Amino acid sequence: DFLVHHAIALGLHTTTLILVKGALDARGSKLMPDKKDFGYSFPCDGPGRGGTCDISAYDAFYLAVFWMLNTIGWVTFYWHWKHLTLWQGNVSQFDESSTYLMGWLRDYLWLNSSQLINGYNPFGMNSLSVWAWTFLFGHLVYATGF
Amino acid sequence: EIGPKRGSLVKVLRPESYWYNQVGKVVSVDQSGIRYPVVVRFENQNYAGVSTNNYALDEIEEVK
Amino acid sequence: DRPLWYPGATPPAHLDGSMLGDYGFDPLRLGTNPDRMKWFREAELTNGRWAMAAVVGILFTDVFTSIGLVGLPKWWEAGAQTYPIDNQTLRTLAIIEFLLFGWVETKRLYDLRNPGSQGDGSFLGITDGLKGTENGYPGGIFDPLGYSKTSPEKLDELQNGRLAMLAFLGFASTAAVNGQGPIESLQTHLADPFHVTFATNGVSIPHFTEF
Amino acid sequence: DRPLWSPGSEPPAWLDGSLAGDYGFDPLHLSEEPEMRKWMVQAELVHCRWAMLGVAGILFTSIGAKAGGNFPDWYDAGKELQKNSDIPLGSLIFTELLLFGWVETKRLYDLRNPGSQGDGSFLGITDGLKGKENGYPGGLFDPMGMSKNEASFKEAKQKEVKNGRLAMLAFVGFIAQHHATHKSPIDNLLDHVADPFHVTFATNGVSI
Amino acid sequence: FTIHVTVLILLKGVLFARSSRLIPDKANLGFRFPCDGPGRGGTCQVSAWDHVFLGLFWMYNSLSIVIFHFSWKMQSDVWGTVTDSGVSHITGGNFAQSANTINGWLRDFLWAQSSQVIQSYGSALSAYGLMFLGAHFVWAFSLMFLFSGRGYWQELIESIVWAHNKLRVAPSIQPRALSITQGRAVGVAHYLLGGIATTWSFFLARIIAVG
Amino acid sequence: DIAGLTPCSESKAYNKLERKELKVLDKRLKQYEPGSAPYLALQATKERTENRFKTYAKQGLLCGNDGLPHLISDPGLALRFNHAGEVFIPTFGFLYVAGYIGHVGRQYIILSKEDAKPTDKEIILDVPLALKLAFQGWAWPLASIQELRNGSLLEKDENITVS
Amino acid sequence: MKDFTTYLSTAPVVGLGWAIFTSGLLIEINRFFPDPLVFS
Ligand code: CHL
Ligand code: CLA
Ligand code: CLA
Ligand code: CLA
Ligand SMILES: CC(=C/C=C/C=C(C)/C=C/C=C(C)/C=C/[C@@]12O[C@]1(C)C[C@@H](O)CC2(C)C)/C=C/C=C(C)/C=C/[C@@]12O[C@]1(C)C[C@@H](O)CC2(C)C
Ligand SMILES: CC1=C(C/C=C(\C)CCC[C@H](C)CCC[C@H](C)CCCC(C)C)C(=O)c2ccccc2C1=O
Ligand code: SF4
Repeated sequence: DFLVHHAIALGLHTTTLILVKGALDARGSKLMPDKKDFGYSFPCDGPGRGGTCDISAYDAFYLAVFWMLNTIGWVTFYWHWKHLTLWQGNVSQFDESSTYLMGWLRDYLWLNSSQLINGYNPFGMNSLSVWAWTFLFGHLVYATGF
Repeated sequence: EIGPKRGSLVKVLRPESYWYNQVGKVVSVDQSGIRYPVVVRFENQNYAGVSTNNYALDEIEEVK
Repeated sequence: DRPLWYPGATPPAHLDGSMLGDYGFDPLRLGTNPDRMKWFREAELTNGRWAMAAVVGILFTDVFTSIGLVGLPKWWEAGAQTYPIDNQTLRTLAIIEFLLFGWVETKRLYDLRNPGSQGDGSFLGITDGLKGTENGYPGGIFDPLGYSKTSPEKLDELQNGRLAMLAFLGFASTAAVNGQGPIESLQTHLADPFHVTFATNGVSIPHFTEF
Repeated sequence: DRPLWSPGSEPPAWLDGSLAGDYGFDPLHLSEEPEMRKWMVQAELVHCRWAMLGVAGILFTSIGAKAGGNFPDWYDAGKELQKNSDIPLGSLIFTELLLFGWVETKRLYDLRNPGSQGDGSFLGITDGLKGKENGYPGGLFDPMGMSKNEASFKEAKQKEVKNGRLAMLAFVGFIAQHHATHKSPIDNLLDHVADPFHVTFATNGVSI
Repeated sequence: FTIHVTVLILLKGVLFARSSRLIPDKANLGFRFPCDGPGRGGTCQVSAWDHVFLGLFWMYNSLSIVIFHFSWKMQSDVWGTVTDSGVSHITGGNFAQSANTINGWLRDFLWAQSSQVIQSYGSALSAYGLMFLGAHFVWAFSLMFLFSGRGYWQELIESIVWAHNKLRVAPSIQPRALSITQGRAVGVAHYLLGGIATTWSFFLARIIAVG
Repeated sequence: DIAGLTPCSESKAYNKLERKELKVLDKRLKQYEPGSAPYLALQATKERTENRFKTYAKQGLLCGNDGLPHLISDPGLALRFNHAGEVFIPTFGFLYVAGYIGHVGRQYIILSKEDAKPTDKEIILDVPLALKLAFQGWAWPLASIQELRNGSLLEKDENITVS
Repeated sequence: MKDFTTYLSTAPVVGLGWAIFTSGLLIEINRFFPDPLVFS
């Protein structure tokens, strides 16, 4: 539990950095002394001065959402697994395996994705078929944004 | 003479400039009434790659 | 300037000027700024003067111990011998040591900042005696023997003081790997020099070559 | 104007010919700079002088062993003499490292600054302990006046180097024809003199 | 499908390298240039270099499935131990039934065959278990370069240069963010390396520990 | 003890973990012959493993219910219960080394900038100067407080701002 | 040779020598003194 509360601190302090920067440097930067004349959201100032892609304050908010989701993911992954071990009775699962990252991939993600993935098998289908369909539906929408 | 001496270092006071509160050599000064006569040269480049720029009398001050 | 710690060609930059025990030994150049060189000079004295009066308690007494006149303990275990005594003075000694030194040392700290700065009515009536001739060398503390014009008897104070600072570092290191006192370590190097040394017996190096 | 290692080759520009044992041999362009050249001539001589001093010690013992005296092979001599010695290993090393650090350091600062050790600090010695040249001191290391003549000193420098290059090649020989035969150098000599045509490096069972 | 598309990206870049309707003069701009500008609604990734940078992602998506085709097909229908009664394939011949569904590729190929990699800790195949993870890091790490832009980073360095300047410890070589084309190249490199190295660990650990 | 942690010597799971990790090697050792090199390699690993476990127990470490050693960070509890070498002391072992790297690089930067063409000195270093500073940095905390108390550490509003 | 020494004074060559030093130092300090965690 120690390592995660510190890893959560990485999210809040760096997510704040991205958003604080886009605010204070909203009025002007050395690369763009007058951002205030253009607006909150504009694409760029051109390829000149070495390149000016993603300077506007909108582009700072844009990049922070990736960290917002990463931060809340760590916060939420830590809630679920610590509670599953409690509900299953085997608290020793989290204490010994949450210290190294293969435990998260083996014991939390890979293991608990068994009943879900068999929602629609070639033999039959359970009541969890709607969730496995949605489970891929999100693995697809995520990729289309790339 | 209208302005600073040739070869004299001066400090810039344009807030817009890449060279703000920084020092550079005076290359030349024009005495024909131009608004921005003082030509200054710095060692460090700006973002584009230019190391010179014409500044004004009020925009420059003595070193340090 | 007195002779050089290297006989050959190690030019010093700022030690050509006058100072006591000047042998041109400052590789790291920690005495460049004169204001803090003035501070490190007093540090060499308080460490020098204190270390010498300390080394006697280890040296003058243990010589009498090895000969057998007295049965005093060794310095590595003198502290645990005092407090178990019936008539003892349990550790209000750390704090009283600080309450007593804190009064004197800050009077010395404020002297280096403002030399000769002891006001007229601050102390009871001895305000004049507390004034010093120079920093580190006060007047009214020594009763005799400080009226010569060639005052550099100070060089003896430093060469003796720097030497003692090596002693306690050797006492502490000898008494951490040899397990015995300083004089007992001396009687062995005299009786069997080649066998009792820092290389083979005193484990200061991992030497295990049994062939 | 003088002999060379390969006749007809143009000698380097930096090897003028004043140095002792100069035959225009430096294809790697080492000692092209003055300061490195000032360092290598002193490195060559110590590697020489230690070779002479050492190789003579091997011949003296290996001859005394062949005659009958109790001397071991130059190899595995530090292993059998330490087993039965009152001086442990470690007290013998740092008696050598500590004593050489004095000399090896004084020699360094005569290199970086000639005439510096003759100030008179060390026990009031001034005329001695100041270098005549880079790697050629005098005064105290030349008790016999065998260097106060430039005519007889310049050729002696040529003999110090020629008998030296030869000497530290011989030490490489001892290493090589020990690993092959595992015998003393003198024993390998008497074999070659006994049957020169048959016992050579070809017939040792190694190097083939 | 993946091949006719990968040709479309490269062949389009070739023919439209010299000139297009949007930019009638690309040849004067050169082979690799990031953009002409924000005008015309946007001219980002119009050069022929940026077509190659896109085609690599499709080459990756193409051969990654040519490779999965070879592994599951040969494990299920070809490879296996021959017994007295026929052959016992590694995966029991599940390519016919499960492959028709995408969930089959997720269940019977990925979730199933990843058991040998994940359980490699404490054995000789432990290196593949680590490379399996480190390959994911380098993949995701690429996303910072592809999704972001030079502008945010060059401003951040200015606030960092202030602190390095405040302490009089600053480089004479000014720090500058990476060029636009470099950030794109750095992305696809760390991207492909992490995507390819994962298979290299997923395969060898699966197959060396046969089945 | 503290925080409901047992010492590693008294723990059962700690010894259970030792008997397990040795059993893996003993099974692996059965395959090869006695005098072969694979045998010597595994016996050494066995010797190291036996040494790792006893040394961690001898050092007054604290093992939890899982059987693995835990570290304590507060210097108060570390000094009170004799666990200072774990975290508290290595903190000063690092900072001495880290400040060494800063005091060295800061001096090379300042001194090369006092000459002509400092840009070339970064890509083509002055190795004699770099080694000189690298062996003069043993007492960097003295120079820092010397430079702070003097005032020549920080620059004073001669830096570029943006607005 | 003056130019060879200058090439050896470039950034990556000096960095290579640094890396062999710091890496070989840490490894040999783990070859002997195996498995340190607590510092005595
Ligand atoms: C109101 C707050 C006040 C404070 C915070 C200080 C602080 C200080 N003064 Mg004063 N002073 C203060 C008021 C006054 N001082 C003085 C006059 C002086 C002088 C003349 C000197 C100081 C000095 C000092 C320093 C003493 C440090 C020290 O040893 O402390 C540690 C704590 C103690 C010493 C207290 C110990 C308790 C104690 C007195 C118990 C007494 C009972 C006996 C021990 C019993 C006998 C038992 C036997 C067997 C041992 C320190 C900077 C000295 C200094 O450094 O000057 C530069 C100094 O020389 N002060 C006067 C009169 C004008 C004051 C009037 O208000
Ligand atoms: C400077 C005074 C000094 C003197 C006279 C001695 C003397 C001695 N030390 Mg010692 N020592 C000293 C400082 C000193 N030490 C310091 C500062 C340290 C910590 C680095 C040590 C650490 C140490 C260990 C770890 C051991 C000794 C041991 C010994 C004894 C055997 C000799 C030996 O091992 O080589 C001494 C080795 C050294 C590395 C120190 C020599 C270097 C000094 C600074 C040179 C000074 C020059 C010259 C000797 C001065 C003359 C003074 C004289 C006329 C009074 C001997 C009585 C051994 C023992 O067990 O005793 C029986 C042993 O195991 N010493
Ligand atoms: C370490 C010993 C050593 C050193 C420091 C020197 C140094 C020098 N020699 Mg010298 N030399 C040596 C051994 C040595 N020599 C030996 C053994 C021979 C006989 C084979 C000679 C024969 C010789 C001639 C004929 C001449 C010199 C010259 C020179 C100078 C020119 C610059 C140069 O090449 O030096 C730089 C040297 C080094 C950096 C040493 C590098 C050592 C390498 C790394 C070892 C290589 C191993 C080798 C390939 C295998 C050894 C085994 C082999 C015997 C089979 C310089 C003072 C020339 C000169 O100007 O005269 C004064 C000259 O004309 N030397
Ligand atoms: C042989 C192929 C090769 C390779 C792989 C590299 C690789 C590199 N060169 Mg390069 N170079 C090459 C050939 C090569 N070069 C040739 C032929 C020349 C002409 C002589 C140069 C001339 C050259 C110059 C002039 C410079 C480089 C620099 C660099 C580095 C880029 C700076 C960086 O990212 O670190 C950024 C580093 C930091 C922000 C902080 C310092 C910490 C570093 C990483 C520690 C040292 C790393 C060490 C060198 C790695 C070992 C070498 C490695 C390739 C195995 C990079 C390691 C630059 C550099 O400074 O290198 C370090 C640089 O200025 N190169
Ligand atoms: C061959 C050699 C030996 C040094 C050799 C170094 C020597 C000889 C010193 C040795 C120490 C000794 C002998 C002591 C030994 C003993 O102590 C023990 C170990 C054991 C006991 O049993 C006995 C005793 C005697 C006590 C030197 C080789 C260097 C060479 C060829 C350099 C070549 C170059 O520079 C040039 C010329 C120019 C280019 O064209 C080629 C290169 C490559 C660039
Ligand atoms: C992060 C990022 C940067 C900033 C990246 C930079 C400045 C590169 C940083 C390179 C560092 C300096 C290489 C060295 C890294 C480590 C120090 C190497 C380890 C060395 C230790 C072992 C000593 C951009 O400039 C950029 C530009 C355009 C699109 C995207 C991005 C982008 O994503
Ligand atoms: S820098 Fe960005 S906004 Fe500007 S032209 Fe290039 S891609 Fe478009």
